[PDB]
Amino acid sequence: MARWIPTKRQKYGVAIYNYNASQDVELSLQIGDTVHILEMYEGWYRGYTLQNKSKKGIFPETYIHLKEATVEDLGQHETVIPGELPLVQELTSTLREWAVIWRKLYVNNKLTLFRQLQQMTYSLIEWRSQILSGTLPKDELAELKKKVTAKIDHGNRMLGLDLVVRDDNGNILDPDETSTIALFKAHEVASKRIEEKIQEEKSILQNLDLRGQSIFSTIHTYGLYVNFKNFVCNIGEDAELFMALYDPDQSTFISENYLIRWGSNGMPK
Amino acid sequence: YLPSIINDVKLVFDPVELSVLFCKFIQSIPDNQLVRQKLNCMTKIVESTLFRQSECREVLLPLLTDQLSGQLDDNSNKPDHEASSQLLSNILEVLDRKDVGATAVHIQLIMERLLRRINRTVIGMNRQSPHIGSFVACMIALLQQMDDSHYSHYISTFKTRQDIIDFLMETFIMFKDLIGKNVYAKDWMVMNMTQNRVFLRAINQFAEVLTRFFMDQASFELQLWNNYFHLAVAFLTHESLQLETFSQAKRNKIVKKYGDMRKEIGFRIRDMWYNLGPHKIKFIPSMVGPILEVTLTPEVELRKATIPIFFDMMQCEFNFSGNGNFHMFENELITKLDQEVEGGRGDEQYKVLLEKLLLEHCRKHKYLSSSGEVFALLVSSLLENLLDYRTIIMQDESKENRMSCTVNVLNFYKEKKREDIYIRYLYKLRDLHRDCENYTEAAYTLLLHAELLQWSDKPCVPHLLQRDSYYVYTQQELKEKLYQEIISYFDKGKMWEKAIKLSKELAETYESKVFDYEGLGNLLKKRASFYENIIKAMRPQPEYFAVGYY
Amino acid sequence: QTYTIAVINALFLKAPDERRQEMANILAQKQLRSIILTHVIRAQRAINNEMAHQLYVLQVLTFNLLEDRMMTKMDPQDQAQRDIIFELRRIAFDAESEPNNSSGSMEKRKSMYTRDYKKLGFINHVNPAMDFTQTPPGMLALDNMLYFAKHHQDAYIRIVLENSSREDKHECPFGRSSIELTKMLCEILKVGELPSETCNDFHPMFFTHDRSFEEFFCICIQLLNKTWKEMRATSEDFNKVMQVVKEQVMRALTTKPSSLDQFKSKLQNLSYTEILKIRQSERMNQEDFQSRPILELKEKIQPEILELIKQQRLNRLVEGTCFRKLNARRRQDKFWYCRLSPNHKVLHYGDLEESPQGEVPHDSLQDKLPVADIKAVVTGKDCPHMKEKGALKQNKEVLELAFSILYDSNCQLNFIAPDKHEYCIWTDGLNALLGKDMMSDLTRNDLDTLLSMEIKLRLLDLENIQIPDAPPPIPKEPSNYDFVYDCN
Repeated sequence: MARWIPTKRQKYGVAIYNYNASQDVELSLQIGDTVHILEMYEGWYRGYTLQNKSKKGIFPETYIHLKEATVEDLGQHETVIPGELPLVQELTSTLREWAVIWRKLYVNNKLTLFRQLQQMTYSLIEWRSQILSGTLPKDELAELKKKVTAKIDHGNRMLGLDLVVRDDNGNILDPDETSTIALFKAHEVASKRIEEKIQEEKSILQNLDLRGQSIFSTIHTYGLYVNFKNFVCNIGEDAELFMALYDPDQSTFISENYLIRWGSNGMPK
Repeated sequence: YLPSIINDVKLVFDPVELSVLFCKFIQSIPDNQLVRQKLNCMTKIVESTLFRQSECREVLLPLLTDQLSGQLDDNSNKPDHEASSQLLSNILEVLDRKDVGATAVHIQLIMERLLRRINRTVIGMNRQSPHIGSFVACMIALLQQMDDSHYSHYISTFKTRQDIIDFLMETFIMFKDLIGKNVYAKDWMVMNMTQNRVFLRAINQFAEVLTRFFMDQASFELQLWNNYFHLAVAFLTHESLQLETFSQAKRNKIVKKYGDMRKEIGFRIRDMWYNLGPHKIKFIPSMVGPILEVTLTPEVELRKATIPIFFDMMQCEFNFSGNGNFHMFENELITKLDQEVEGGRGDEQYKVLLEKLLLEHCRKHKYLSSSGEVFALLVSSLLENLLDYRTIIMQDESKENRMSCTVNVLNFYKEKKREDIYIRYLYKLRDLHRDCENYTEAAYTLLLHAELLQWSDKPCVPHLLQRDSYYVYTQQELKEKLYQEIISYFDKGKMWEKAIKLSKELAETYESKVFDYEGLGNLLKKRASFYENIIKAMRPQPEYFAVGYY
Repeated sequence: QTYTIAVINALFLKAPDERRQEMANILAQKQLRSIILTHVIRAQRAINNEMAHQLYVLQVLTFNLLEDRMMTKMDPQDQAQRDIIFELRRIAFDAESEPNNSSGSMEKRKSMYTRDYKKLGFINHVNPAMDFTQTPPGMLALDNMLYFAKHHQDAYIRIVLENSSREDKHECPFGRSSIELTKMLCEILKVGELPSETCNDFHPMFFTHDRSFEEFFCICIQLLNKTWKEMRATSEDFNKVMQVVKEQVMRALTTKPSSLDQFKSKLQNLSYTEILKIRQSERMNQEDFQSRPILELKEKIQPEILELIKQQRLNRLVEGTCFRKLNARRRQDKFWYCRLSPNHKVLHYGDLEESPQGEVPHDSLQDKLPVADIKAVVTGKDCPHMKEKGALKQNKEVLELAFSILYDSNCQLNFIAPDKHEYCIWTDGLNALLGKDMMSDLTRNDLDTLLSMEIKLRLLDLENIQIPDAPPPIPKEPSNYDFVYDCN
């Protein structure tokens, strides 16, 4: 089907839904497929599926879904927030590979770790969704990105899958033959994350005191939540509440009080 | 804390002066003192004001090179290893950053005083306990950061020819140690393939230096290709199409970011070998074995490029088959094909492309091509037999079919009188019958194996031995051992006439050949026991059903 | 120890129940609970399946030693029980009840009844002991609250004065909570029920205390108050809220802890999500399918994924487990197995001694089932061998463990399983073995998620977009049918 004008802009699109089988290379193809729309036409554009960059189909612009995307994270801005398009695109890729592998994790009747894979999968889809809600400020995205790398490497470990690199902004950005030594540094620190992650998983896997120790040991700025509801007693006069802190051991007090005007019948003044 | 000032010293001072001042200071350390601490000092230095490279490089890197080279072999350096690795790490890491200025020559010097040095160091670190990976890193970074210009410049241009050949000994053996038993946990696919990349490039450069200084022009001392080709093959023998298959894009990944290394590796191999020229005859019986694992890689391109190499070596052997034949190639050729294709690595399209190329070769050359044609037919037969064999082997588990196919190929080999793999499969059969718990037929196989052997007191051949147990073994020792388990089978087979016959000849061989009268008595009294069993025991008559196949 | 414990059970089988309590007191004065606890409840060898039976039946001995005293009715005219509850709700309600009504009048007693049961949800305060005539459980609820008044006094009075603020429908009736909970937990445990020799699952978390179920009830009534405050539920849904809550408590029980403290941990762990978590996690499939695009494609996915499910069950069965031989109570080896051949046109089955390695692959005792000829699965009761049950030889739970495929065209392959999920396993395994539809609840249980996984991974391209059911209009293909740049 003639009249083909190419542009790299169009090489990456998807479909709205099932197709029709009217013609030969026009069969009722699947809903969401990153297809190779290499060239453009009046009524129907080319298509070379994700499953075969050579299988042919001349699909209509109408049935091209909301994707004129490219490898350029800049052009159509359906790559809404570039730079994080990397993280999310390999996020999708790894989720696809995880689904594939655990699909044959049935005879590996590891329903335990299988179900942790599903838990991580739901966690991952919702995390990515929040990222797509990229209205958030920068620190939240940073921390999310860090734990995303954590979970990805986690899964690749127990799944027997390869290590990723580049701690920041991409997990991959190393391959540029930047520095073999820096490459080793990243690999080693990440691997340390790996064994420390396995042992902290065994830690957080039976009891969860150590997590309290750690989280209260990073920063030590604490306050006391007086989660008061009601005073169960009755004095008859303006009984005044004075909480305070004292060490049974140091024989000395710690903080200062707060006056609370509680009323004369177990009610608040 | 002394270096902790240098960055701001520079801002109000002659950086060169500061550098040489630190040099004069540190060089004065009594070497019997505070080694790792002074190394840490050198690190804290090399981090800073070495960004101001263009003036202090030429005066520190000499000195720092000297200290590391002194650190090289002091025979007590095991904790020094980690610190020296940090120093190498950091010097190279700063030298590779792009905002430093012309550093090629300074590398060149670090090269010139540490290549074989750290190479020997890791050649010491071969124990898998320490931080090997650090030094492996420093190695690969040294040799990739540098340039071919440097090798050709002086690394190729070291001292006397014998010495440089010893250096090459060192490098290639240690590489071949690297390709096997990777020092990285194989999960570091990024890092692992990077290492493959850099090693490949280094091996290329060494290919040029070998070509340059070791052809027939250097007719002298020309073995190293043993080490070279072995290195090339062992390198070539991982990262195979299954590994890249594990995702569709996994293939595409290693292709895009690296290409497929195997192609160029094999190309270097083939044209290296072509340039070897009039001396390939020194290689056939050795190097046929290696070149199949490249021949058998599941790809098409280099396989097509490679196949002619067998023809080239066999026709070179025809230059030496002016006297005689090329069988002293094809025997071991066939043997190797047998081992590998039974290993589970062949392809039918492999033999198809084989056929095409071999037929090209035949339909080029004269009468020896007719010979090679009939031998190509032999090879074909061989293949499709192994192919059907294998495809049946591991699927049905129908021991009947397994026995049928293996004896089919045993019969074929018998026809082609290849006694060795013959024996191999005969023992496969005894194990197969054992797992079938069939004893008469297992004994029968054992016999037809044994009847090859004769009663000569000369241990004529060790080739007939299975590689399980051997000492001097005059053939009669093996024959009588065979008979021991054979008569054991015939016993447990509850069939006796053949057993008592074998007892007859075993007894006569004892009595008139070895005079081991205890064994005489043992076997003959057992023969008597078998006689009484013949009479006393019952023999059920198995019935014979005719099974047509249509 | 199996022998001796079953002899003890025998002593408990056909003795007058009062002498059951006499000998129970003998055991308690030797504290057989604790001595058994230290010896065999700490045995880490092959703990007998007969130990499974013994632990169950000893629990039942204790249970019936409570049953024979609980089924009878505590008369609501028991002036003795009037004094009993008088002092019990002294030591309970002595914060709203004066210490003076010990020397006080029955009139103050009735006033305290009406106030403290309008704060503990009872509808009548002229005949307060009406709710004491439904056994399960009757008196043992009063025993529960007695023993709690003895030991857990801190949280006890805390309950007493924490129910003392909500006079709306969020008020929780301790008396009515107690009766409801106690009877329905009795039923969940099936306390004091007849010998079921197929019950090989037991309750060590109560092999570790003498008033274990009493203190269990109190710790779970603190759980109760937590759950009431979890939903902030009214007393109109009192029955609704607490039925859901004890569904959750059944979940907590079925997690099967073997220690009291770990189950207290679980009392903490069961969040309000657990009340809705999985019970609504079955629904993401139907929200996915409510819109067409997921609904309208999924229907071609099943052969892939139903094939996966059935063939996974097949792969399970290829090794297969060891069923139990019918009524080998006379010291015959019960665990017979059946191997699914990798060819799957034949079966390999027989009975041997217990095999912790599972099945031994060997050409089994009788080693055939013609999958083509054998056709009909008598799913449960339809087995002619056990069609004669009345109600006593077989009850209406063994057929969820027992059934047959026919064989020989005449005879049945009677089946048994240790439990019922693997009953589902074997059922749909034999079900697929004929190319006929899957009939396991787990089948329709697990398609959802895997189907959900496939559809969610398939839609990775369709995030933050909108599609209707109506497809867009379709343009037309012009007749320039060859490309400018041809294919490839």
